[PDB]
Amino acid sequence: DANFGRQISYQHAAVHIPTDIYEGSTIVLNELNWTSALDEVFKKNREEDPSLLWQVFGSATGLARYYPASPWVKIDLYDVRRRPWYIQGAASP
Amino acid sequence: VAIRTIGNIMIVTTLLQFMFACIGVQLFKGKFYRCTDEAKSNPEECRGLFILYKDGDVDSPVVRERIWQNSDFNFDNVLSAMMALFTVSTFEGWPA
Ligand SMILES: *[C@@H]1O[C@H](CO)[C@@H](O[C@@H]2O[C@H](CO)[C@@H](O[C@@H]3O[C@H](CO)[C@@H](O)[C@H](O)[C@H]3NC(C)=O)[C@H](O)[C@H]2NC(C)=O)[C@H](O)[C@H]1NC(C)=O
Repeated sequence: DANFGRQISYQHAAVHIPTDIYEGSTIVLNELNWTSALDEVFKKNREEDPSLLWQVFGSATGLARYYPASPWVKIDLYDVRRRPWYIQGAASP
Repeated sequence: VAIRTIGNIMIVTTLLQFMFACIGVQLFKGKFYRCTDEAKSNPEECRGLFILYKDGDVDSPVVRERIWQNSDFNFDNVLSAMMALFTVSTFEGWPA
């Protein structure tokens, strides 16, 4: 797609889980249901405004679910809870 | 001829080792488990992958799999305890 330097898909939303966090655990899997209902709203927001960039949910468990789905970009050390946009919204100065 | 003469002290040092093996079984029966990374302390968390830092450097990370594995010389049963106690009595690797 244009206006997106990668290959993307609007059918669903991708899920990023950091290397040091094991997928399939009880906490992650429970977190992995109720975030699946966000895909409908992810589609709805894009329909109203086609010129919309990444919409991402940074969970307190560690996993980040973003839309539209796109494969992730050495080893991976990305953690959604350490990003500048997560930190400013999780507390005050 | 000498073997049969030293057979009285062999029956004693073998019987005495068995009691210590049973005591060791009572004490450390399944307590010698550990994960690959020293951050997870039970089999539930010791799953998946983890980031290992070579030789303590925080700038050289490598991805490794964490496995909940037993010790080589454990006290799970009376035989592993007897073998570990034999290795200790040979004074080899006993500090570990
Ligand atoms: C967490 O994951 C669960 C397993 O995937 C979900 O539970 C199942 O969701 C299905 C999809 O809605 C349900 O199927 C239908 O549900 C409707 C509504 O009650 C009913 O018509 C029937 O129960 C069912 N239809 C059938 C079977 O033809 C399942 O009933 C439901 N429960 C199961 C499989 O035990 C959860 O929805 C999901 N949680 C969230 C928040 O998404």
